[PDB]
Amino acid sequence: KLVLYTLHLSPPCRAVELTAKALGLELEQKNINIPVLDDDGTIITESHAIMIYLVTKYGKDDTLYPKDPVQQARVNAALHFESGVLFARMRFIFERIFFYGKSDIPEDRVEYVQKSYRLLEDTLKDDFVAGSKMTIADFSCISTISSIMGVVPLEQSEHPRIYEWIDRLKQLPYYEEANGGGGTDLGKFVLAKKEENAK
Amino acid sequence: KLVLYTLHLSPPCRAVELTAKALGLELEQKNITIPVLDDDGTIITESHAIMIYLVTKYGKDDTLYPKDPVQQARVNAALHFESGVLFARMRFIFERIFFYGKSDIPEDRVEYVQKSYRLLEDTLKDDFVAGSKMTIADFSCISTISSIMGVVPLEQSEHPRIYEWIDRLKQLPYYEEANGGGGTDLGKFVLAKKEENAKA
Repeated sequence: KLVLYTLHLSPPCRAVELTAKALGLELEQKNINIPVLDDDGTIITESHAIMIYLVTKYGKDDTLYPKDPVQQARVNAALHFESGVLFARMRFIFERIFFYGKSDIPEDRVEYVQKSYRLLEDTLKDDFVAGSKMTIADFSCISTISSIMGVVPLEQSEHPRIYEWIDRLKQLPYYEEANGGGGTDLGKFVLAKKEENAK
Repeated sequence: KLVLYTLHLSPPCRAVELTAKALGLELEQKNITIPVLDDDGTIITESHAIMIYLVTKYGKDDTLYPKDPVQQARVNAALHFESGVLFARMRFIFERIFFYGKSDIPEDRVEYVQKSYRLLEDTLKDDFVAGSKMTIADFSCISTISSIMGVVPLEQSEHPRIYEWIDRLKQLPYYEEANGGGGTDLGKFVLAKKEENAKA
């Protein structure tokens, strides 16, 4: 069976949890002593690689990660947008607060994230980030957005496509448990730590 | 035929060129979010997705991108290492110099890049980034490293594995044309731009 070494506050861990639930898989989650998957002794690391692996090994169809090279290319592109832009820019803010005891968020880092929101809005021409169907790229993207939006405000009037997209994902029965709670809490924890650092 | 809208200075563009050369493919490059591949009407975008697409369509074996889910997972992880860590941290530095007229590189961004160097050194337990065999993840990582190492010094004594891996890649007949020249020139262009910015 599938063991996940994980922290629920962690966005890439939640991206995997979302994936495991969409595949109908049960995850035994373990705290560290991320994410790291133990599939029967075989160790898989890095959230995107894990998600691809899980769909490849355990998907009964390929809707979450297509076999067709062209369709698959669009999901792959979206996965790298998440790692290269969405996650990278959030981490640029969070790390300074979490590990280096800083209390300020530099203005240009807020702006870098605000720009990533506009890029995301632009990609949401269809209902989901890689096209008309929901894929693991949506899981990767929402695990990050649901965390950072509690820190760098994501304006409803300026991002209608993103809120519709979030509302779609919130219609998944497993959304709140696999992702929503943890992402909301990660935002609150960043804000609490930011304030604590200044004391 | 394969058409690539591209800029040779761009790391993700060079990662694709290395891939095309390794597959024995010819590319028609057009000067322009890049690169964009036009494969007989089929439009693929984003370098990692292009690379996987090309190996999938035109690969004669699965060396560059394995069919084995576990091995493929190692390559996938290294690809996202390149996108989320190496490239992103390079961009945090270059954008400031290119678009905002800055001449300094903040100390924390330098260390951020040097930390990515340590992580890469750590992953090179075998000869290549995803193991003992060369893959498109090597092409992705080297396209970025060959550019940033000209700006944020990568010390030999502290990164022997990186210098060994680089020397291995330099043994590829197509390395210098597809990547080496453009990565070195991007680095020099960054330094030149940085100096110019400080001059009133």
